[PDB]
Amino acid sequence: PFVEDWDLVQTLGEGAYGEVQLAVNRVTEEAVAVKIVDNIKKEICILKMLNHENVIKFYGHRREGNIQYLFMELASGGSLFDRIEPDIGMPEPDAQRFFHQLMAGVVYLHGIGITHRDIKPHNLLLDERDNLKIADYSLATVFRYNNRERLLNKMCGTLPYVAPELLKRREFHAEPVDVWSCGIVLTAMLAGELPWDQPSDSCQEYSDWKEKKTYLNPWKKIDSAPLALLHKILVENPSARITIPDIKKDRWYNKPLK
Ligand SMILES: CC(C)n1cc(-c2cc(-c3ccc(CN4CCOCC4)cc3)cnc2N)nn1
Repeated sequence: PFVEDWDLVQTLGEGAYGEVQLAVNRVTEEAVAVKIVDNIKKEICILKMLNHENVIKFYGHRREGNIQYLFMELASGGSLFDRIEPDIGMPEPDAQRFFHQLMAGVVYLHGIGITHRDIKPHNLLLDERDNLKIADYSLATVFRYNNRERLLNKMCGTLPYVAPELLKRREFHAEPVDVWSCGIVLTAMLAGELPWDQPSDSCQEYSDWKEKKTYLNPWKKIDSAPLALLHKILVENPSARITIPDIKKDRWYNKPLK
């Protein structure tokens, strides 16, 4: 349980992509996280680009035979997932703060031409001051390079978080897909429940939303101001969907909260 100066003291995450260990340096006592895996070339390359307070820092990597070691910022708060009370959510002001921090993260990624592709509470970690960090770049990819956008075609992510275009279109724009998933995260924070299994015309809950039946759950647990924002985010047509610059002008986004 040791790689060079570091001891691998306990497990933080398991199986998802290899496993995540708490790494404590026996000399310096500094603690980091280490992702251990038995594609990784791409992930490492994207990881080396990331420099922002709401993105997980990459420290470096060591290959030791079969096993790759990715040293990363430790987020000792654990995940957003664990702060969401099932069926309840969390207090609206804590949700708003996390949403602000999530948008700052996403703007940053998009600005360097990176799309995360699997935004959800498991991948949103918290430092010891409750600062949000976007983690896990194993599905991340370049969508803008030398100022030219490339459309995506791989279907990936997590179904309850994916945008509907990803199930219907041969190719689609990256940015509105990440925006959509941020809106399902906002729903989850505010209601402690996901609104649908997947955003397909065969999913009854998704049909209900498109028919504006917001007297059903989870929408009826959400105040009208954040709900008005969720109406602009979870819009089926990605070219009509709100963009982040416009999210930042929204009334609830700018509402002062406890
Ligand atoms: C997304 C993937 C899962 N991952 C996780 C991490 C990561 C995870 C943690 C972390 C994970 C869990 C806890 C607390 N637990 C113990 C395991 O029972 C769930 C709660 C605390 C920190 C800290 N720092 C990271 N950098 N980095 N990448």
